[PDB]
Amino acid sequence: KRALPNIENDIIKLSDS
Amino acid sequence: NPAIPPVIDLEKIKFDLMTVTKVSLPEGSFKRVKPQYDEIHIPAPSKPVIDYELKEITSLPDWCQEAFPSSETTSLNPIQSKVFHAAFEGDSNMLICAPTGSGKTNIALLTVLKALSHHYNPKTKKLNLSAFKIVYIAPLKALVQEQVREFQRRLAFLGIKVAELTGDSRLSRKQIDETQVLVSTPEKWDITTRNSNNLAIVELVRLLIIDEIHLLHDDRGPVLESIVARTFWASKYGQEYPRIIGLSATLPNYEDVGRFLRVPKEGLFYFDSSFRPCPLSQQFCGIKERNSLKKLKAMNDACYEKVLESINEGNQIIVFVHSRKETSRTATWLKNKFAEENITHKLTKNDAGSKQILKTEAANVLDPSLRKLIESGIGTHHAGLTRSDRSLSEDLFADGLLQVLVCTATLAWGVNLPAHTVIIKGTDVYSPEKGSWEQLSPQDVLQMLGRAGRPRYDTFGEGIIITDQSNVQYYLSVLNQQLPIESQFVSKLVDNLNAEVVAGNIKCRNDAVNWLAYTYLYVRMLASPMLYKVPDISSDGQLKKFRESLVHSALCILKEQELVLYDAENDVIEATDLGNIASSFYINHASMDVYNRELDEHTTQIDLFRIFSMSEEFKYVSVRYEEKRELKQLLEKAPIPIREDIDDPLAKVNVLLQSYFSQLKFEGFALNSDIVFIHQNAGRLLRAMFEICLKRGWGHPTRMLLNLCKSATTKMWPTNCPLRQFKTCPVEVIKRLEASTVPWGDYLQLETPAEVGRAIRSEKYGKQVYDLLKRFPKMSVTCNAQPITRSVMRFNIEIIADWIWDMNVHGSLEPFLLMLEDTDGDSILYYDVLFITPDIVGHEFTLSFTYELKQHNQNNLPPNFFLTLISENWWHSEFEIPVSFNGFKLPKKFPPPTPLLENISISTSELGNDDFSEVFEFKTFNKIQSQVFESLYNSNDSVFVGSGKGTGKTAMAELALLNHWRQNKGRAVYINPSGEKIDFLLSDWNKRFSHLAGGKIINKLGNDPSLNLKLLAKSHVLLATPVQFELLSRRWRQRKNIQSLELMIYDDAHEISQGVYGAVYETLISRMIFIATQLEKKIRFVCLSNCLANARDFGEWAGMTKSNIYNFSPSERIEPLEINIQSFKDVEHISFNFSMLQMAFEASAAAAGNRNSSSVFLPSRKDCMEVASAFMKFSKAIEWDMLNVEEEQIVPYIEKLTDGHLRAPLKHGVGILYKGMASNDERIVKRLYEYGAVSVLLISKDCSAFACKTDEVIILGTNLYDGAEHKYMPYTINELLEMVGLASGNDSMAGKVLILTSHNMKAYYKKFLIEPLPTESYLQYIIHDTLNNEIANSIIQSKQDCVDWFTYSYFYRRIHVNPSYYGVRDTSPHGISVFLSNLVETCLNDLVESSFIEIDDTTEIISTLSNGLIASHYGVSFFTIQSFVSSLSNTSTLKNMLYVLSTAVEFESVPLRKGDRALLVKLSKRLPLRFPEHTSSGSVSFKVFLLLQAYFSRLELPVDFQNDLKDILEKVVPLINVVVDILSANGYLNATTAMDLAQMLIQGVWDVDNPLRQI
Amino acid sequence: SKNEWRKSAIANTLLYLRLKNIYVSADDFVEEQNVYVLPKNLLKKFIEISDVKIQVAAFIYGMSAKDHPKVKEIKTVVLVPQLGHVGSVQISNIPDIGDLPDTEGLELLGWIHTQTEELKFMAASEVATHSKLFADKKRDCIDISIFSTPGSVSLSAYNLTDEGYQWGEENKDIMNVLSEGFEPTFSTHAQLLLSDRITGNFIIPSGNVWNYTFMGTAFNQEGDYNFKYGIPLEFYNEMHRPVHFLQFSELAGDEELEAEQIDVFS
Repeated sequence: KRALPNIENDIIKLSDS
Repeated sequence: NPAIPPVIDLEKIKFDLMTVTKVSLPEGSFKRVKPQYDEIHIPAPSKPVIDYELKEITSLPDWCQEAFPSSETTSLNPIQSKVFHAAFEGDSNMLICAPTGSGKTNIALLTVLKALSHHYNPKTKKLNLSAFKIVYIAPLKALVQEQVREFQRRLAFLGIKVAELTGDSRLSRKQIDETQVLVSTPEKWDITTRNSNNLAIVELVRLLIIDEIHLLHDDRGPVLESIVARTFWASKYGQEYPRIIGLSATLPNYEDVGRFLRVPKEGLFYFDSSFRPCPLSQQFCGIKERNSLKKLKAMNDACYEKVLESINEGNQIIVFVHSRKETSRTATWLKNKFAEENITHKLTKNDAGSKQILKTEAANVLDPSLRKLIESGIGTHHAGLTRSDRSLSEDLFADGLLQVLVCTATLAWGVNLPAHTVIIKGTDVYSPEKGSWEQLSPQDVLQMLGRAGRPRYDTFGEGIIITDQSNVQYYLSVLNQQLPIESQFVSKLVDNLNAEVVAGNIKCRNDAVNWLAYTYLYVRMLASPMLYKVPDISSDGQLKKFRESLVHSALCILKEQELVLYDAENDVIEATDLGNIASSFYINHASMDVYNRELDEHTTQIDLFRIFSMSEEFKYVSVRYEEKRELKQLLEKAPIPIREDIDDPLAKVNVLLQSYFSQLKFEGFALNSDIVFIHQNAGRLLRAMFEICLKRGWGHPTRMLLNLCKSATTKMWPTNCPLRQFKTCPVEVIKRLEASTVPWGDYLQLETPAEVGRAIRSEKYGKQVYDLLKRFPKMSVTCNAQPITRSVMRFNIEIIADWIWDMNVHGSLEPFLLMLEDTDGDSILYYDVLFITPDIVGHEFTLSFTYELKQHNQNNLPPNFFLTLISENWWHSEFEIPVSFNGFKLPKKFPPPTPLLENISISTSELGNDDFSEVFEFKTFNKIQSQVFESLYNSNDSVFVGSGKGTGKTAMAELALLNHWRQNKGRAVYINPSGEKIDFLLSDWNKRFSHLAGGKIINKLGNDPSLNLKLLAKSHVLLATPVQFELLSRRWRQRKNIQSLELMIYDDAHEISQGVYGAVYETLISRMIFIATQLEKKIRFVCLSNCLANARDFGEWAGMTKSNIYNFSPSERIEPLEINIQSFKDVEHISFNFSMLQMAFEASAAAAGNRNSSSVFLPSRKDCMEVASAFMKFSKAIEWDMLNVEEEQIVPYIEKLTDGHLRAPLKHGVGILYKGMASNDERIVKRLYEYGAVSVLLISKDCSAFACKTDEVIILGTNLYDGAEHKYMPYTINELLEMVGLASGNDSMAGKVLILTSHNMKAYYKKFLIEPLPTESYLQYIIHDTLNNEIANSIIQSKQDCVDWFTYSYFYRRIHVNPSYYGVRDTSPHGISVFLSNLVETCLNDLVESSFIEIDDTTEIISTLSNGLIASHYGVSFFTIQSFVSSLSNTSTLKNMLYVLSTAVEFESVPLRKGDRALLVKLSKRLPLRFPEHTSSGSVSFKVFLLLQAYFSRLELPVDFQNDLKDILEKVVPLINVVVDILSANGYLNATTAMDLAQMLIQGVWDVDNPLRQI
Repeated sequence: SKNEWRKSAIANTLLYLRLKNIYVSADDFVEEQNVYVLPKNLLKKFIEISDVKIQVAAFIYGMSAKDHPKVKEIKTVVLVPQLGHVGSVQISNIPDIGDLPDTEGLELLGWIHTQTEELKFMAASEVATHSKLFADKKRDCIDISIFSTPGSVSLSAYNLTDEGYQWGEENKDIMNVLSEGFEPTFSTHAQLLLSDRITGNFIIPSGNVWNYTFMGTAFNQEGDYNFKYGIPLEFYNEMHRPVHFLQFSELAGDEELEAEQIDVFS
């Protein structure tokens, strides 16, 4: 069963156009 | 780096017998063989020669004389005088090996006293407390509690405290600071340091004394190895290491333990058996009898004969035994054995003189066997006896009545009762961990034989060991100093490795190799490579490639079991949430592997008891033949079914845990030892299982496991009555309630005490029961759903805790588990741990959060979710309530934003003037500006713009002004919520504009509304806030300068949603549209919002065409931007933690390392100071100090700086900015950052509008404390967008952002940074103010006009598209129009009741009254004047007026920080007036009341409080005038007292009978 | 002298596996006659909380959809106090739930229950318990019987004719003899649809206890009980059988323990 990582990190980008 | 180490088997490397070495006995040893048992005698060593002088107590320093009592000690110990010149004079490390005696308290005191003297100051009275603290480790609680009581009495004169660490649920954080010197076990201290949140207080520890370091050989040895390894593997946080003091037994590998503890050649001591205070002669009765009957006979005959010899010599005896029950048999067997030959002539020596003391004492004991024995002879001492009988038996032994005294293991540690001879009768002992009768361990034997030989009276001492012939060689090597202290770290390698990975110290294989260097295993592997299965010492050398292999093998086990993530090729390690549970709650890696697989969503209660039993802690547990007969009854007659048969080991652990909850007594010592082992481990193992199910979201296992956690602590089932938990409760009431089948909820709501007594049968025992029912915790929950988007759903909750807080039964912290569960109850949607405290109980408190619905629920909603609130401690204190979605209308998915035409560019030349071209600086407009330009500049249409920060939104307002001036339109107005931004624009517009046809003369407005009306006529352009202009525009019928306006520029029009000030902004926009529609005048409206979700309703409201609404996406920017959102578990109800603080510094250092400046955002000024001092550290450890120009340049700036606090931070290279402050300090700090002189810049949350701008930005913590509600409220979206907007992109690469936040807030921020948050109205809260205002100015004549008034607002638009948001049950157009009508009917009835208006029939007429006219004039809230009229009177004094003024609703915007209540109470006794009798101290009214007096008295207030005073003084002028008008309207001379108060506010002074002070 | 309930509670653990195989009859979809939509989440929980051997039953409420009037969507299952038997059950009266919120216009559709036997019709005790409840109140109610055998469940809705209400009125109690002209024809084959898009909820008694097998004489069939929205308890839950927990309470005080035996963690 897939255990999630501790200290969750969600990178977000604004590529535009 | 690509080279992967080999996957070696860790099970092979473990120790998993004596190899016939034959122990070298000392000289004078002899043997004597007998048919029953052999004997090996060794005489005691000789006393050593006096080669030195013992250091006197009086010769020590005068300040630490009382530490050693002169009557007791006289002089120092023989061994202590040798180590004094190393221990006391030297601050370096040391290890002292000696026999079990000495003065371990006194040796520790020398190291403690020198640690005190570093922070001691003879000029002061006592030493400095908060700078440091001490730690002391010791094997068991018995030895820990002894060292706490000793250190208290020893250090009594200093006033220093001492307390045992007990590992509470974050409860004893107040005492740990007050103590100063902690004492604990290895396991407690390991768990304390393992949790990385506690690393703030680890730097204060600068002395770690470790008692009995020879425990390294035992199964618990790796705990000590991890503690010492964790100490030296933590230097990057703080530079200063702590001192380590070792205390050992005289065994081999003592040099290796010194190198492990970093002990130099100076303080590496080893005193052999000769230096013991009372020399110990050994003896070993090796039993030959192999038969079981003859073995037990041989132990008795061997014990009897040695007891007989010691009495012939004339010596007292102690006889250790394996259990409580053997203690009684050994005493009575000796009594029967003596009865043949000697009888009671040898024992109880004398009659008449001696026996009279024995006779009177014999009656005192309560037990039957204890009374029978003590009269004749031979004592007894164990845990089974009461505390008095132990104290009775100990004292009479010291007097010397009883010669023999049979004892248990408890007598060795803590009791301290010396004797000449001692006998260990049988070395067999039951180990429930390994599930079999092991032999007695080395540390246990040495502690038992420590009791031998009285130092004062006896010249020498004797110690005997009765055991099997095979075990004689084992116990020879213990006493004769030939039992190697080896390392057992391979067994606990995987557990201790995972712990450091969770803490954040091991991110790769190289980190773990360096960590392993500081273990005791590493030293012993180098010393004995043959022993520890090392492949080749010559090839590896320093065991680098072996540790590479050991770490990799351990990490591969953690990878498969999913405690850590591990990419071996690239070589990177990361802890899982499952691993975090293993670390914190101290679980074995094998047990977590069982929990992860077995715990399904369908895990029933029967499965949970099985899964508990499958743990690795109960691996070696098994059933025996003698146990099966008793377990047969327990297994079949258990409450919860057990699937496993009696022969299965899992059935034994299962039934015994159930037995512990039922409180089943039984005789079997094997099982009664096993049940003790199970319930101790049960506390943390079930808690681990609970935390796994809570993370995964399995509601039914989670709720069941919470009861199993209660059962572990409380020793009871749910079906048992909750009154069992109360300590002082009648037994007759509890007994009877369990019999009668009555539901427990019925007993809570009994209001009167008479109903309780009759309901619970016993009336005499009642009344006390009525009190205890009110002490029991219960809560009134009410929840309301609120849809923002289709997917997102807000859940507003109000909670009223209803119980009287007794400090005895509760403590000071009652935790509750909040859970939002789905319709079934199986899935957990949202959860949070509430923490209730004495102050909040009784009062209501709000609570809100958001959850995103799934695709199943979005299309067709469920009927309801469930909101549960279960108490963690108390039984049957859960409160499920349904959160209804009955008739809920979800708002539809937002339409696509206005797509920018990529190939539409505009230049500055397209303006129709040469002077207009010079002002803009830049020569070409950006893509977003170029889109709006044509409709914005050339056309005079009302236009909307929705664009993110840093896209020339200020210049868009300026374009509207340029078109306005060339046409010569006339008067114009600019609006902006931020008062800071208005001050910037005024100075900028006066310079850059204000010379274009005429002069322009631009003005700012201010606090005084009379002067603002003059500034309206005086100016062409105005800048103002929503509050300033909305109040000025109220009487627009009379004021012709308001209606004559052509241009309105509403900047930050998104802020209409932001609370009451947003509703005022909405009212302003609605008013000018009402004026434009009614007076038929074309007034232009240029709204300049940020990116909204949908601007159709906004533009239609504002009076704009479909064409002129440019609502762009947040995706479209002039420069690229990349955001990073880091979550952390258990960080909801605090500002920020150490993991966030470190990751902020590392990100700031990484930004500075790439030649880019970086800013950091924090909650307040106090956070910036502490983070600044932390940033002066950290950067000390890493080679990166100051940077950016030399120290000669910064010194002249710092010397002429205003604030004293900013000298040290700005020197080391970290600028600070906070609200208020000197304009000198702002100018210096900003310009140093802009030039590139200072690297890092800490900024307060208050100064987000101060557009400093930078390459990278860091949001360290997204929480701020609110003193009114007493909650850490989260950052809003508009607050983050302000900080995110400052991140300007570089030419080489894009600008970065780092949001350090909690788990729950990531889902909100990630959603609403990409998608705009739907802009809703806040008009309904101020509906009393708006209607009353428009009634006062003769706009609203009848109540039909109130309905017509709504159609001009934004509230009327947004309530139709999203009715469920505003609490509309009937979502159909009829129900909405009914809700609008009932909103008026309810509001008008509130106004007419409080004498604001009056309604007369014979359509109606609604004339205004005195209170309504006062409210509309000064711009004060309906609720404020309502309170003022009720509170004020004909004889309300100056004191009453100041209190009534402070209770106003306008002061809710004044923030109450953490610890302001402590300052205000200290400030109040300086000030003259008193706060009213029955009113709360922790309140906003309290802060305003005192701060106004400090303003009159002119006290030097701090930087935070003087800024709060400025915010208070802004609202104070209209409110004092309201008090004057309320009094004079009724008609009192009393009004002139309020006029005297009005004078005091404008000049800032009391009426002191002295006109000269106001000058 | 038997402790035979223990095996059923163990067998109840695997009732989630029976929800893999779900069967519906669906003979001929008649447009003029009514059709009843049962949420899958109600069927999930109701089978999970029920017993493997002993019969478990409950009322059902709901209302018509906006599209069609005769499409009766089942909104709520209502568990009530009951004494379960093998192929039979003593159910309480039609519960008053007008005081609870969000209950405006809840049409009493009928009742839902488990069953040991598989049939094409309503059994003797099934028709009697239907007529005992729904004779005076509403004749056009339904009966969703669930045949739950190992590794599967089979649903079948039935509607009792006026001939059945006479026979149920005549033959009351456990058994007025073995039969008096019992017939398969008494129950008409009603339509039933299992949807997993629409969701439903549970209403339960205020005390939470609905299973009175171990409660005994506390079961009052004529009584008026209080109710609330909540997650229902399983058949052999802690609260339904408090007799086994109160076998040996003992009244034991605290114990000191040895110095080595004391907990290091504290």
